[PDB]
Amino acid sequence: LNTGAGAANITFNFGQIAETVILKGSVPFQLARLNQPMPAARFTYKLRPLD
Amino acid sequence: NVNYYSSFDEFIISQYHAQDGINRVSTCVILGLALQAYDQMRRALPV
Amino acid sequence: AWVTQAYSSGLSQNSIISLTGNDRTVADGTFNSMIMPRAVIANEREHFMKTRIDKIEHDLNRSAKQEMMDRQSLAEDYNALNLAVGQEIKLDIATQHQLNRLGSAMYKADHERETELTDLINRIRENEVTVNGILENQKAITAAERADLLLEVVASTAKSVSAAGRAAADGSGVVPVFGPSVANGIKVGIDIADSVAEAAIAVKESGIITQLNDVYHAFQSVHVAPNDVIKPAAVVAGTSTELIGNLQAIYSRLRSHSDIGFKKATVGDVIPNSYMIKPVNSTEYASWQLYVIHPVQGSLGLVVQLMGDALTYNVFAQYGNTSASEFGKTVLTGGATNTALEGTKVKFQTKVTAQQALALTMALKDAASMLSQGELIGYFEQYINLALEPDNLSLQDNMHKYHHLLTSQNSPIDWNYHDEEMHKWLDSRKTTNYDAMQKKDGTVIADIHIPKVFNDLRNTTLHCKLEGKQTIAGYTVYEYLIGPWAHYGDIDYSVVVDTLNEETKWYCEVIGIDGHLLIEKSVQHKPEKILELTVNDSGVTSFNGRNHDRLKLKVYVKDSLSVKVFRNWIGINAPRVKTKMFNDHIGVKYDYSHFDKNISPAHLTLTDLGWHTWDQYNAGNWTNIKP
Amino acid sequence: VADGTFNSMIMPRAVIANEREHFMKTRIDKIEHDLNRSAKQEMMDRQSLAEDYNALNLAVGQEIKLDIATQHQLNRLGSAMYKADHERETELTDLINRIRENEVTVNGILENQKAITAAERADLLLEVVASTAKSVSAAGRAAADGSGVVPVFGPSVANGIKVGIDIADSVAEAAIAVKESGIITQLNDVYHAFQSVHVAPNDVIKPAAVVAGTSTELIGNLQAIYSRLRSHSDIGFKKATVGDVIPNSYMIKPVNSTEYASWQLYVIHPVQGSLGLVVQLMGDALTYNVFAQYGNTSASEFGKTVLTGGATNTALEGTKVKFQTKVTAQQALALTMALKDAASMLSQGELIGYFEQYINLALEPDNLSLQDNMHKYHHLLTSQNSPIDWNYHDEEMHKWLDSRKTTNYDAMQKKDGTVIADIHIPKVFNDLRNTTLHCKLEGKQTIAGYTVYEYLIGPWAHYGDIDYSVVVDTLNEETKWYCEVIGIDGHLLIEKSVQHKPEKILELTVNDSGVTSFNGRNHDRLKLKVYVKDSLSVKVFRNWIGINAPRVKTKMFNDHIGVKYDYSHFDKNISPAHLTLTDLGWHTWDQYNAGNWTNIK
Amino acid sequence: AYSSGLSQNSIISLTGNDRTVADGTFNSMIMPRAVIANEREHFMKTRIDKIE
Amino acid sequence: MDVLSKGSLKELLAHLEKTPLEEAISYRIGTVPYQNVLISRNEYYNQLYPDTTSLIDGVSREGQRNVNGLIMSIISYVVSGSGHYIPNIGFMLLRRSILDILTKHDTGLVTNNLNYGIIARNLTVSKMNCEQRKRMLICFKLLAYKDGNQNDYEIYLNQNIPLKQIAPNFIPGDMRTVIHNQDQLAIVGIPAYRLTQSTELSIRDDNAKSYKLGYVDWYNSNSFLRERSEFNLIRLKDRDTKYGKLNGW
Amino acid sequence: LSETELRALKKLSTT
Amino acid sequence: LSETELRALKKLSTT
Amino acid sequence: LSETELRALKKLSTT
Repeated sequence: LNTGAGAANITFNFGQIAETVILKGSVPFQLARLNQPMPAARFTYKLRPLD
Repeated sequence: NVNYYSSFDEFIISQYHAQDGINRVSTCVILGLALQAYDQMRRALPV
Repeated sequence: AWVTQAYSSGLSQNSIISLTGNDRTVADGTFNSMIMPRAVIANEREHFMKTRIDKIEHDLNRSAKQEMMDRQSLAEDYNALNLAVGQEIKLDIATQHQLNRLGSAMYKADHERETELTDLINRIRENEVTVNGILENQKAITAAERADLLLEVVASTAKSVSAAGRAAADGSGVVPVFGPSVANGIKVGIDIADSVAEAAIAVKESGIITQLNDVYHAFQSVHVAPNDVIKPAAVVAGTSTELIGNLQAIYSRLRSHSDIGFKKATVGDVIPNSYMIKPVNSTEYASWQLYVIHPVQGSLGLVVQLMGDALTYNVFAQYGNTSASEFGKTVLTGGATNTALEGTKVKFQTKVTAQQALALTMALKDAASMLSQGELIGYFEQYINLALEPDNLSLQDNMHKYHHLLTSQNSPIDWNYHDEEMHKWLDSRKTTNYDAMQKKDGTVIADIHIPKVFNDLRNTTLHCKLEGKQTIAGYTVYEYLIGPWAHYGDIDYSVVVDTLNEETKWYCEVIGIDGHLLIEKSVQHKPEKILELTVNDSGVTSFNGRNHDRLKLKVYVKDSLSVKVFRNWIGINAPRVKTKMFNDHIGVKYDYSHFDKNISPAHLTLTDLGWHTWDQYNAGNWTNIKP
Repeated sequence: VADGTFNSMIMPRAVIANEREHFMKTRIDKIEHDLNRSAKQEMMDRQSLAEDYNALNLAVGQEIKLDIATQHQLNRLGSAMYKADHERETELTDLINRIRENEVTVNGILENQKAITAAERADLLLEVVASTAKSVSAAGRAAADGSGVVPVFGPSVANGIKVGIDIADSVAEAAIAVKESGIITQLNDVYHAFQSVHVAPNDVIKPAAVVAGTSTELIGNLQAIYSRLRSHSDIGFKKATVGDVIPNSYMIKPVNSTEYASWQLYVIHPVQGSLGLVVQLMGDALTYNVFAQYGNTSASEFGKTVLTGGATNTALEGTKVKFQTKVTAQQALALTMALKDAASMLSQGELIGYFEQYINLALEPDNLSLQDNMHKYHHLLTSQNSPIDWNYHDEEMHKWLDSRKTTNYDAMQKKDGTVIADIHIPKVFNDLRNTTLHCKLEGKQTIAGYTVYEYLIGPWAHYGDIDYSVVVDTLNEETKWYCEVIGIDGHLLIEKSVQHKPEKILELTVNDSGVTSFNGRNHDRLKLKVYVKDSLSVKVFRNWIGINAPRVKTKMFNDHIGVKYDYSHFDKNISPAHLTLTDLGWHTWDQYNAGNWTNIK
Repeated sequence: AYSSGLSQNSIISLTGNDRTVADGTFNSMIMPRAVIANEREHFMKTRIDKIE
Repeated sequence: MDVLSKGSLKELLAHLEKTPLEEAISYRIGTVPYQNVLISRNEYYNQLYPDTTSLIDGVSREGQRNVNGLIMSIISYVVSGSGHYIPNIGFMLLRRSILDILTKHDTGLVTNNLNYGIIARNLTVSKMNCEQRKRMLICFKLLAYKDGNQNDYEIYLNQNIPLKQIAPNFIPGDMRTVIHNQDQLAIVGIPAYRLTQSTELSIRDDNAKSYKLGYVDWYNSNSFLRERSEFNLIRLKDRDTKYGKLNGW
Repeated sequence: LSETELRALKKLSTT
Repeated sequence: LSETELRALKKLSTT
Repeated sequence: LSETELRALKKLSTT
């Protein structure tokens, strides 16, 4: 939950051991790797934790 | 989109008095022999 | 889906040959695919862009800033005409100023077309022997080629007959009225709640109702050049007399329809607009398009349905639409047309009359199987939206034969009954609207929004700004063709001249078949009541002992800026004469050859003024009385 | 069944790659601009404008001299852009008023009918509210377009102006005068690559009413969209102000395009906006990248990427074809998202044709599903849940431009004198709404011989103190002209008789929120009406007390919903021919009788 | 019957070896048109010059 | 059914040379393609099973009256067993063989402007199987070498990698390439698995199964030619000989 | 030059 | 403004 | 008519 002035950035660390992680959200959201441009809002993401 | 004629005599002459009349008449003659076969067959076998 | 054998006869049964062959496929980038017609209504790019060009032409010729600046002067001039109560035009009313703007622009284009027809008739009569030679000798050639030969053998001053040539030589007063430009930035919806104060009326007098706004936004005028009319006239003419009769017959019909178009705005009802219905899926296996044409300048509409390769049409009356359906009763049938088809609706403005649209529809229905679907749609949409004649010469010839038939006395549509009935429907609608508005709001408010002054286009007392390009010895001549008249009664003509000089003398002459009048005046910035006429039931006038159907009024003035001619009927709602036909026009004959004669004000003398006949003058020098 | 000929006749056409299709367009825009704005008229009226500006009492360092070539060129560009933007705001305010009148029917339309297309819903709403313009098609918008809303044409404004005047080591008065007459080569290059875009309220109602369910939501969306558009236009004028050459859009195509392996690259550089778009079409795959026009410390024009949609290679080798976009960055992004989603069921020709037509001619695609998705994405990009945080980017664009202005002037002040730098890079031309500007009002309403000229006061994107003045030219030697300012509580009538000279009417103060206190009530905008007999020209001037007034944060959807202001009172008029002395002042509506806002009664 | 002998660069056509363009391609969209033979183009091109 | 039984490039090309063009077209009006329909599949469901009509089903469908429609009907006949409804083509074209239409300039048909992208899209290629795709690529290759568009054919294959992987390798003018080819192009045949008399949900699968069960009936009927039993009864013209080659190849 | 502008210009110069 | 019209109005004003 | 023209003409006429 965000109660500040503007949009915030949350860092997720899933480790390096798991093969795939699937992220689903209640509402569409944006996720991207560190120091990379953000994409349009989607519902589900598939990620490799070693990324 | 076709015309109707009272007889084959009017039909064959009208096509003759038209552009490419010679080619038209050749087709109309074949239709005539076909119509003659149709008359004999249908009179023999009414449906 | 078809191949032909080499070294075979090139003749084919069909007279109209499609650019795409029987295979119905044209390789893109070839010459045949380049000369194919383009869909203007269906294509969004071409329809969007076409409106841009038409808007530019209207704005370049008529400027909104200029019209608003001349409102004050026009109001003063219209007040200078001392008109009986219940007959004055008060330009301070917002609604009355609007109808004058539409009427003035529409009348000027119609008036200019009549002038061009008059010179054309003069040139044809001058070369009777050679005109009759061309008409009789050549009959197998195309109508366009015959029209070119006729315009070459005469001093037509406009030799080109193509659409590009017609647009190249066209005056500023001919360009059609573009409705949306007139109604731009104009107040709508003044709310005065139970206030009869003089200030409350003044602000309400300054606005218009929303119904008038819709009418203007769906208004476009049609004016047919005499060069386009010559092809239907010369397609079956055997003599110059027959050809002149056809030319006058067509313009009489165009005269009546143009008057009807203006009355639609005056009545106080929303005029419908033409539209096209296309299927939702652009890449559809089964293709169908529907065109519903609602000509504002006319009395009969047309619905054209093209289902696959089959073309069907229906002509319907634009009067009597009491029910919820827009279409009235159908007068001519050409198949079954379904107006309930669901799809995208695209609105367009036609630039051809109902007769011309109907003429092409019959021609396309004759050649439904010979032409491909793209050619049928392209030719139809080009003519309706651009007034562009098809490139297919064989198709063009068939259209003009049908155009002649719908105009001639053997027409399947009896136009006089429908034109008369539309007039009765319009006046009944105006009466119903006025009394309906009389109950809802006050009688003063009703007169503000729906005025009873205007009525028909030529019944209404309108002004025609004149343009002068010929100057002789410092005196510029301004021309104005008096007549013909569609109504009978007493009619007055006035002239207003503004010039830079503090004092000046300007001369006005009126040419008949016998001689001129030679009035001389010196007043400025005020109408002068130049000449007064009376018109018979048949539309003829006994001017100085001779029956006349039209006169030429010429105004000479030095260092002038603007010359305006005003016109007003004595009684409101002058009754209309019967529209002339081919028989009426060839029954009687008048000579307009005398209209080109002009005088030199600089060399005029006192004894020269007055009514003088041609015998008094010598050969040439129509200014000096001594022979 | 069909032959397939009609389908090829209605296919979209490439209007950028086709050189025949680029020449034809450029001619029409040039013709449209010259008809409405003439170079002869503007140049001849230069002296009249110069005396009007000077007659306004402006402190030193805060006054403009149109005797300078650069100051004059900047003003005509500013006046043209402001007039078109101002006209759109009046149209929007009128549209909001009609919707509020018929909120009951509008609410029913927004709720009951949801299966119809965006265009169909807009047409039903326009018909119900009885708006002046009832057409949503491209042709209808073009037909019902005022003279002032025509986009400004770059090369036309820059035509026939002296460039590159050389005086050497001279401080003489005459040499200064000849130096000021010319313009620098940089400003000529900027004007040759400048074209403006002003979107109509009818075009905005489709995105606004695609998901709305209440009249308040529809009104709020309309206000939110136009807040973004005005901020982007303000950035556009500031870009030409600083001493930098603006980049201009181009398309890269293969030198010898193959039939089956052809690729297209589009680089959109909206002059009115803080972000750009790069779109690549290889095969049936579309990839887009949204970059930031600020920064760009390196030689490459593109800044950091703020939104990714794939990998776009901007280093491709091919022919370069140049164009100016008639759509905003939001509209271009909205279409490229819909095209990406619907790339499978569209052909190569449809993908290229639909994209080029929208960017170059502001033509929406004829596909119904494509249009619905485009407007749904347009609403998302301008809402509070947008993938792009606009307020951050517009703010960063402002700071970047001011920094460039300072370093460009300081670089020149070293190379030539202070006077030479000042005449080439003015400090009084910062921002479109910050600058002192004039509005040539037009009038088509005449009440009892008095022509009415309407003007919209605000809304304000800057805070401080503002001053408004009128210049009235009338054919008569002596006249009496009135100015009426309408608020919510009541209207204020003043009477003047001075002619051919600016006269201050209103002193206003606006706070951080952008809301002024007009006679004890908070207002966000006011209406000014001027009544003159036989007027020839009426101009309204605006200026801020301090130079470069600080900015006011742009308002989003929730800001517009929170505060509601009534605009119904802007419609009523007065009749000056029936005015009286006792009726001349600030009076409220409860004083007046019903329907007569002229006499106190 | 004139042999200039001037050196000329080789031209690569948009149509290809078949010497005819493929339907619904980028090449067919950028092919040159005939502005004289087509009446719609020629009738227009008169209008713009008159307006200018 | 006969066309779908060919398992090699030699047999398929030999059959196309013998058969005329009238077999490729159909004289039944059928319905229109690309239409969402509800069909009845009662062995599986009580409700109506949704599906979409296409040009690849074995049922005759109305087709466009142009060269594009004619080529789509020929490829549909090869990959599905039935063609479309394009009438009034002309007896001159209908007498000629399918191969002659595809790879001979003497017929008079002009096919240079044809684009392989839309043809593959219209003749839905995302719904074809491996054998169907191979036959379509054969027709594209034959057409390309007819109009000298070999370069365009290669570029189209290079754009679509999966098509390149399964593209048959043969030069349309050389008979040695046809002999050496060992692709399997049979869509119907004697099944190693257990083929039952049951319905399938999709329109394409149901029609394909009908052809498969029909071939089994024809294989065991008296119209089939058992070479091991009556090889001496065939005429010498139609007897299998290694020297035999296609005309003009 | 308009009619109204000419009329008022002449009136101003004369009177 | 046209040249003739400017000359004409200047003549009116002076004389 | 322009603003600068009108101001010049009024100056000429009134003087």
